[PDB]
Amino acid sequence: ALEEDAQILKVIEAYC
Amino acid sequence: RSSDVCADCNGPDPSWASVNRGTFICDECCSVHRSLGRHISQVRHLKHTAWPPTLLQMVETLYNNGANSIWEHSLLSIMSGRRKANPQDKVHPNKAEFIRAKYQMLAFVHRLPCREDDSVTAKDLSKQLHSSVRTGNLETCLRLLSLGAQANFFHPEKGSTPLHVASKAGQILQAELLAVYGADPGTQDSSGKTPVDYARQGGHHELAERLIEIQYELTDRLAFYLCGRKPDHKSGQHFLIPQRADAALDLSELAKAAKKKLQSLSNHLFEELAMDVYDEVDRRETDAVWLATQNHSTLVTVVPFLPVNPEYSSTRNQGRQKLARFNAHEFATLVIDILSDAKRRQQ
Ligand SMILES: [Zn+2]
Repeated sequence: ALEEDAQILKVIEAYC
Repeated sequence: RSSDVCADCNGPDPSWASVNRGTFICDECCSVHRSLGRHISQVRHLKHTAWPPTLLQMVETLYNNGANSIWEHSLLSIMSGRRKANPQDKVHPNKAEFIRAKYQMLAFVHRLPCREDDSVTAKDLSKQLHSSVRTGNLETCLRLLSLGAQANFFHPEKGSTPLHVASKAGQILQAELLAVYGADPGTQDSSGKTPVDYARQGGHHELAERLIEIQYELTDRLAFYLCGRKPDHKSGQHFLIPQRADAALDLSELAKAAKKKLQSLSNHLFEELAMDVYDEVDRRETDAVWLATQNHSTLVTVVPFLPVNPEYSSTRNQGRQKLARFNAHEFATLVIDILSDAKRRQQ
């Protein structure tokens, strides 16, 4: 999960 | 009969529903629901917006036929330390401790939901659902699901999901209940057909129209959040990409980089991101309904970001709560890019 969640978190940071 | 009172305190004239629980609740009890998070309770005001008729019909039918008796089974052995709240009880800690015991801890249910690794019981409960759904008993289906029946379960021998069955039977309230527990209108049976297909074949056309609304629920909600309109599904166009405000100016270089990063996610991760953005949308939306329904007293006396879902990692939850930091323009940009690529990914 963590490798998946970390990809999501980095997309979100890209939009902020 | 049951509609007259709060399911959690017996308070009169309730204004909210917990859709997955099939209960109507009052404002105070709702304010506690909103803190539990959508993975425990999904909240919607009853009178502030129109519902899909059949979604509201489902919740009200469920609550008037013993939904609350699943959640309060133990109470119905009556002890002094486990007492249901009363309308005049303080929100903290009286009503709150009770609500968290009702729904979070599942303190009063007849039997707890099986552990996820319980393949045999999960299968048995799920085959009961896949049969039960043909008939019109919503209470059995909520009961089964609360026990750990899976709504998107695929019958190994019959070759179909509960949603296929409900759809071929025209059981629209059943379809509605199942979709709440995340049944998928787009899943093919062994013969290659969707529950939408079984609906049309059965002459259940409103249900078919409804299934398609359910299919596109996520993107419809995102589009509405910016436009106050949704796609016209009967017309055949199923998305609606709102325009960005800065449309008269060239797209900035980090905006292009953000979207590149977004397109790089596998379909599985993308859909996960969209559920997260869905949840934040629902939060920002409910925030405003709250302020519009509450009296000046209750407000001037929950949480400023998505509640923690314990089944998520600390990383997933951090990203979900980071979404509350987004200002209107940032958030709108994420929502527009998620919408235009939900569309890309489906063509
Ligand atoms: Zn209440």
